[PDB]
Amino acid sequence: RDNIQGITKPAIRRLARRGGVKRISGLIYEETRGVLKVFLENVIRDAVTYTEHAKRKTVTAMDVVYALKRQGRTLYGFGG
Amino acid sequence: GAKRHRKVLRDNIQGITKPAIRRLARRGGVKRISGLIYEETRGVLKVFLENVIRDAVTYTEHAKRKTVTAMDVVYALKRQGRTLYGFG
Amino acid sequence: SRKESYAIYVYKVLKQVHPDTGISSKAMSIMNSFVNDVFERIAGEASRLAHYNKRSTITSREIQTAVRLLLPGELAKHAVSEGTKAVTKYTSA
Amino acid sequence: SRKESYAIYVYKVLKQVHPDTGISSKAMSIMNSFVNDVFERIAGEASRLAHYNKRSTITSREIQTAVRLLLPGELAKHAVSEGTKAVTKYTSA
Amino acid sequence: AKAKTRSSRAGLQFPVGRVHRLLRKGNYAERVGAGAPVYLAAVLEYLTAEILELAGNAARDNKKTRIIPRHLQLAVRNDEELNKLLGRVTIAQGGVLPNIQSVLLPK
Amino acid sequence: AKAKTRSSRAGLQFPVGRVHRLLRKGNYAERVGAGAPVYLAAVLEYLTAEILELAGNAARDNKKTRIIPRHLQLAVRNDEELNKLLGRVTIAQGGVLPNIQSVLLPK
Amino acid sequence: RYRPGTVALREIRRYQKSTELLIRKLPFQRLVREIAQDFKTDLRFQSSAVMALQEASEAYLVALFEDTNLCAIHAKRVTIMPKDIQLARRIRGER
Amino acid sequence: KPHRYRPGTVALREIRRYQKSTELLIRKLPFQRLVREIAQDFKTDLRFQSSAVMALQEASEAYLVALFEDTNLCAIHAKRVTIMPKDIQLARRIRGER
DNA sequence: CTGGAGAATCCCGGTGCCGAGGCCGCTCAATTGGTCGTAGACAGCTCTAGCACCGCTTAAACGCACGTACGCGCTGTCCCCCGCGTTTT
Repeated sequence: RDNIQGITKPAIRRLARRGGVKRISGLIYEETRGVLKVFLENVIRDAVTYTEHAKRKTVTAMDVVYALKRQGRTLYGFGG
Repeated sequence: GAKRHRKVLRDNIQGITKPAIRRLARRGGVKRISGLIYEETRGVLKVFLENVIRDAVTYTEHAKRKTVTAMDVVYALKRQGRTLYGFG
Repeated sequence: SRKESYAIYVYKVLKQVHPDTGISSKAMSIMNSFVNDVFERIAGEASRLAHYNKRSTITSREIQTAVRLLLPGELAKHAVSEGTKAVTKYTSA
Repeated sequence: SRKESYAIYVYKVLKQVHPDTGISSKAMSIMNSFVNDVFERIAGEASRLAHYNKRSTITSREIQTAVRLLLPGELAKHAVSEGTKAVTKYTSA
Repeated sequence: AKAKTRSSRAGLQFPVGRVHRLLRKGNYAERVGAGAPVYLAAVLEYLTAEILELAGNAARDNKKTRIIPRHLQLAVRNDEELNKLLGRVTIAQGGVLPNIQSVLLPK
Repeated sequence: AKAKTRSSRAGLQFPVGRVHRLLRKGNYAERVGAGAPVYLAAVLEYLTAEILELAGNAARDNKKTRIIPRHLQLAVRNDEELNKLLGRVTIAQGGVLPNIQSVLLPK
Repeated sequence: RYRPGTVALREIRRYQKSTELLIRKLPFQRLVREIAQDFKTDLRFQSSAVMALQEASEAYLVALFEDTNLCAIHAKRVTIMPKDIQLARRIRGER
Repeated sequence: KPHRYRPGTVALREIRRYQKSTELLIRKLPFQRLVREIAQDFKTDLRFQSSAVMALQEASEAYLVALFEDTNLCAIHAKRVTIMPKDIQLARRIRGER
């Protein structure tokens, strides 16, 4: 239920500002919203695969760290 | 006379020739080419090369040899995450 | 010197799929090259998960999940069946 | 129960370079995470290294060599000497 | 009794005894399950056939009788699943999929 | 007699014994040379400080007495060789180096 | 009134030293749980896990923007357009 | 009058040729001495295997090849048909390789 | 529509050949029948954390005006790279 839209335009625009973008189109917002799903879906799919195999029903970040590395985005700061 | 020294101008890196470069580009699918590309390519290819070669040699001494092996360079490739099949 | 490889088994499977097709040697080497890779990538992945849950012995639970982790989509789906079928067949046999 | 980390050894070293500088816990977690990685990255290759020459015991040379695999150039030259010194200091006494 | 290979017992073709040794020396764990060498080994057969069957298909499309890396190159890179799988794999002598950009086509 | 910690007798800070245990429980190989844990440790402090004083300098520059994830980001991202090492690495509450391209600025 | 393109520079200047998130947590949190629903049902999240997720996502998003911006600039523009993303998305090879 | 092709028709023909071809495009003798040149700045006086000597080129090409087609993507998006180095460097930067 | 015309490409039948592929000895790894120590999943207990919701207030979203700057379509113009036939390399 449209939680993708919960990422507002200022939420989008702030990120591009921190990304350094001066001038933004209007079609950018939907493009972002679709693609970011791909980032999320891929991770969360694999992330839970840990949680299932680890025989839990609660999502640890330790799984999340495991996966993001497994994708290739190594992350520091959340336990291990 | 004075012909024993008339050709001393090898300087290997041009050995990758413009015809090949375009031949390379033609296989890649480029239709038309700037002339400064050829030289710029020479930079990109070389800077590529040693990084592996360094890593490729980096193995060799550790096993106390003096002859670089393909398997050695085979591992050299893997470390940067570009794997090759076909030389065992 | 002796060198052990996977050509004969690959040769057998080919004649399963294409009983008439031939094969080069270099491509066979590729196949040997390829098998060892996926052999490696699963196993260490299999190892570290047992590490993640701090276990000491690697079974199919370990193997299957990483196959789901390693193979994408339909291959993982289909191959797990391929794994699943053999395992029960082995335990029964 | 008791779970272990590296922050204390961090904090002596901090006081060795900056004897009067604080550090946040969010930072301290980062270092604990960071150090654990750098261990792991070399630790594997040196382990792999042993397999490559069919040898069967890890030494500092492999670590030495493994460091040469990761660390860039000038920094590698530093630590390898420091790796060289410590064992020399260790082995001497 | 009578010696019966595990691969036969699973009805498989791949040598599981080889790998259980290999897993044993592979230092992936200090102990190893018994069906794991089995479990993987069949899936090993799956992908080879999966690629080999593709390797057969392309091999026919130029009307040859023997499979080559160019065929292998074509097959995996024509397969979006395999290509996604083997994206960090480069193929020796495999060549490239023929593909010319739309804008390079002449008016 | 009176034991002397190995790290001390090498003149170092990091607990080499822990690593020696971790090495042995890390199953990288069945056996471990005696000087190896030492060697690996030696670099560990080096890099450990090597960055920390960089973070200290940044923490000095932002005129705070305590080092933070933002300090961790800036120094690492300002030094090039480290950045190469830490290229696939994300610092929570790390952020971005300030950068606006030249043409974006008004003339 | 300030002329257009001045606040943006100040906005850009503002955020690059800013460091905390730029996405609302509850709109973040809700979307995560919806997406996670699609693989297995009835999960349970550690705030760290979700928060760890969030750091990855924005950190993800921003870099692509810079790549996209570079794409836009190379087309001699200052206005990003989705094809710049797609051209960017292609070259990194996840496209 | 001479029968010259319109410029580019030849190139598209060429583009076709190599995309079915699979062989190397780099001459071996120039190639290996390049490596033999390079080795000196790491260790003096090594001794190369041809298999290794061969194996270099494939990576050498395959790398540069993937570079080209990405660089080709650049001018298209930049609304060109002739490649500029600014394209080439751009991808490597997009490849994050500087 | 249609190509004068040359040039390019594919296809049809021959050739040569050497490597893919079965055959042929041989050994050591994979398979079988034994033991014993420990790993590790599983009940029982513990309790932490995860979820549920409220209610309220304010930042933050949100839905508009307006204005101008930039995106883009277009057009001569100029010059660098494209086809080609020898001449080196």
